Amino acid sequence: RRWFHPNITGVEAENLLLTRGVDGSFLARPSNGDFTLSVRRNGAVTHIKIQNTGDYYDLYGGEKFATLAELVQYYMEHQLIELKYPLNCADPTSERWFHGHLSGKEAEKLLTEKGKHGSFLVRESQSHPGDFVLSVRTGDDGKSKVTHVMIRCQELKYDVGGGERFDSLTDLVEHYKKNPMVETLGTVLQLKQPLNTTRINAAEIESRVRELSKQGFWEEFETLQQQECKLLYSRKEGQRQENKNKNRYKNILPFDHTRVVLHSDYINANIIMPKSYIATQGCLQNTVNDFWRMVFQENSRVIVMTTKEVERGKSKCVKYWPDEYALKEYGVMRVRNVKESAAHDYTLRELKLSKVGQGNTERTVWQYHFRTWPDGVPSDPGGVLDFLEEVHHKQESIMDAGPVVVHCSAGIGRTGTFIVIDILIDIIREKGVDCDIDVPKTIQMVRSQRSGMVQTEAQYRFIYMAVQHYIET
Ligand SMILES: C[C@@H]1OCC2(CCN(c3nn4ccc(-c5cccc(Cl)c5Cl)c4c(=O)n3C)CC2)[C@H]1N
Repeated sequence: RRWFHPNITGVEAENLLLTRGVDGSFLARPSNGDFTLSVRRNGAVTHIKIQNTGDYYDLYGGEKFATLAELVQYYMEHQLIELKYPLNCADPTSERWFHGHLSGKEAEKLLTEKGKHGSFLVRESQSHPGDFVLSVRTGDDGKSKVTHVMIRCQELKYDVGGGERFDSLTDLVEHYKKNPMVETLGTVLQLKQPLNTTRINAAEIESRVRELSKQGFWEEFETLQQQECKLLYSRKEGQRQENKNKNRYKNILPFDHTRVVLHSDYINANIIMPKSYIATQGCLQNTVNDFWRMVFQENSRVIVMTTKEVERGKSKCVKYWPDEYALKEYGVMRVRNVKESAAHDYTLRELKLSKVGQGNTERTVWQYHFRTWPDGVPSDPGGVLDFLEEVHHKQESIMDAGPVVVHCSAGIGRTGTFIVIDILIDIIREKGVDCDIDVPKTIQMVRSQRSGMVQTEAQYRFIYMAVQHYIET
């Protein structure tokens, strides 16, 4: 994902494409959640705007995508003008192993307290300015050790004192991950995993929120984004001709290996397993019956709607339930709206779902429709937390209840935010504040089951704020 330049300006982008790029070279850069796709063509540099308010990436005049990597992969194969040569960035800021300003004793303390065999980091050198240090832990009292390797910078190239000279710290790390250094007496300096400094004890959430607010939220979030290229899983079923009109957006698709299979078998939906979840899109008129088939088949008893039916005049979640006290059939599924109850932040609809001709199949489905999410993110997490707390208790009170359905819009943004908050709060509810939480890792685990779960930095920070607020109360 080297084609994304985090700290690049617009003038710097045009200069990079014109001096170190050729026609068809491209890069992406932040703006502000506005983004810019700068492409070189016919000796010129055209700029294309990409907007993400929290639901999806919207390319001006293009299509809508779940991740910039999926956007770039799409146009490097299909419709825009020409994306041929990604211009790679040498900035290590977004790497999981780069820590820039970091003391050598603090780095030894980190690797000792939180590291394992093969855990490593790269930092700016304590003494010799402009150089870097690669600190790596190895071993299984005295059974393990921390080894430091000086990384010199000479003529914009990097080396470990001998051998190849690398154009960037990343090339050096990748090289020495595949060909690890061997010490004199046999010790192999294997670079297995970056040091996990994002996993924190739950009681220390407020301290970390203070550090990240000094921002640090941005640096951690774009480090999470840099790894999305590892989540380009297969999405073939949602591209077949018969399933194109079942997707709200043609290029926001469910991963084949986690999608819900209807027993046609397609719906834009994925099972999220950390209580499990079904993350899906807002209904279309032609998928309402498939939605209810899914709810019935998976034995789901709770539904979370993340958006209003309409926001800013645009349909975000098509109505798929009957009016209060009414009864309606959706294909072979029959649904009665038994009762609606109005809270401040949401509406609760008690629905009874059954298959036609089989009254024995009847079950109650509790529909929780959140309605006070702004047209960015909420400034107070209390409403969302109280909402999820009630949702969790309803789910826990129903024996053998299936996965919780969370949906609306494209089903990746607010949907991923609610689900990740619910996963994290679930750990603290059962195990108290004396437990480990890891917000980036939890999101990456969920993004490997549906594309682009959690869309924006504002949602990423809101997840932290929600977890902090829950732990305080
Ligand atoms: C400003 C410095 O540069 C960035 C910086 C590097 C260290 N760091 C960090 N950020 N981060 C974001 C997501 C993930 C992640 C975790 C588990 C699995 C996967 Cl797949 C991922 Cl992507 C990680 C991660 O592991 N670390 C260690 C904090 C931010 C700063 N020191």
